[PDB]
Amino acid sequence: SRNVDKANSVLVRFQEQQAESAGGYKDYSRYQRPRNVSKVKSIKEANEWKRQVSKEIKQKSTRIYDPSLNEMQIAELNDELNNLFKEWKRWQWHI
Amino acid sequence: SERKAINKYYPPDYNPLEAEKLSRKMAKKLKTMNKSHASIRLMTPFSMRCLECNEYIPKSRKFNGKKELLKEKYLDSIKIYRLTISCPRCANSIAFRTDPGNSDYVMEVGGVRNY
RNA sequence: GUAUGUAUUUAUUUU
RNA sequence: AUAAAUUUUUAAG
RNA sequence: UUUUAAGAACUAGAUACUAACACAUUUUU
RNA sequence: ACGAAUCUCUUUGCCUUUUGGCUUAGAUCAAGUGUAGUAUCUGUUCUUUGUAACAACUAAUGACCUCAGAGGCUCAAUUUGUUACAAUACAUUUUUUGGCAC
RNA sequence: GGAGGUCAACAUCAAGAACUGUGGGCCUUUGCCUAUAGAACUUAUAACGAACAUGGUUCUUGCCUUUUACCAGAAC
Ligand SMILES: [Mg+2]
Ligand SMILES: [Mg+2]
Ligand SMILES: [Zn+2]
Repeated sequence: SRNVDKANSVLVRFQEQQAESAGGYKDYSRYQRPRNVSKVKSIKEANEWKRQVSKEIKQKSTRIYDPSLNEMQIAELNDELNNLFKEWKRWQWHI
Repeated sequence: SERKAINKYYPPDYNPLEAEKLSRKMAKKLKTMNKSHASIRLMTPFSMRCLECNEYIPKSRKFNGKKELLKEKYLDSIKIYRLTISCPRCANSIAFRTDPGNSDYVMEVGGVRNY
């Protein structure tokens, strides 16, 4: 079974739930948006959520200019860009 | 660290059902567990013809491919799945359906079957 | 006998 | 008038 | 600007991933 | 007239992007299974006193002065307390537990 | 100077049944013959250990898909 199963097991999670309470781990490479901006919390945190966006801005930004030729594909990817960049705007606005 | 491993060291406290609750809360926030999607390595039973580069998946070929639980449920209750496969020559996704009533597959979106 | 691989730059080097 | 007694498990592929 | 997810409580019960391994299957009605 | 040089084409020679391994041809061309290993989830409900009067208080920019950025000065309704009034009880002669109806 | 030490270093401990030194004669130092002095420790149902482990190579097997890990005999 692919490690997708093995990384999500209880014995993996529980130590993360201890590291949140005992220290400064818990990533932000895991969770998603969180959907709403104004519901985010103290600045030292949204700081990391923001880079957790800019990185994808860089990946797909590089993924723009590529000759690989799928124009419909780069169209939807282009819209995805605009969406994310708007999110970046939102995270800045909250800060 | 043996492939067949009988025991796993646990922390000295570890209320197991408590970890089931807290982990059950944790299950919502993660990106992977919630993907609604799936990835499976599989074969092509009925062969293929690509509708983009007209490439032929000749009979049965390994693929890293993607399984999805379909919102349909055959009859009152039977599961029905939809699989996707990328073409080797071009970037194109072709899909399946599994008919439980008629054992054979029926397919859509990007490929045609040879007769 | 549960592959494997690529990328993951935050702190701004003198005109 | 017979006293005759073998073994035993782990990893990797 | 836009947007709604997160927390508490309750329920009954089985399902996914892997195939590298072995495939005379034989045979009594 | 031949000697000499450049350009073009044809033939011969060289051959130029000219098959880079071994094992049972490496094995097989299936309405079919066994066996071994690893890991846990889906639904519902709930949550996200009024009026009036009196008194007190409420960051940024520019300019000037002083000291070695700080200090001072000037410039483009809300809260609290007190007082008064009104609102939040019951059936036996003057009002609302009828002496009305035909 | 005596007794000791859960102190050290350096020698020696498997062989013609076997050690070492010395005197004399022959060959030409070695070696052979003869004479003499001293021999701790270990050895005859053979050995320093009145005890008892593992490893390497090579063969023979035993388990038996293959390699580590192994089964039980031998030689070095
Ligand atoms: Mg392998
Ligand atoms: Mg091998
Ligand atoms: Zn194609």
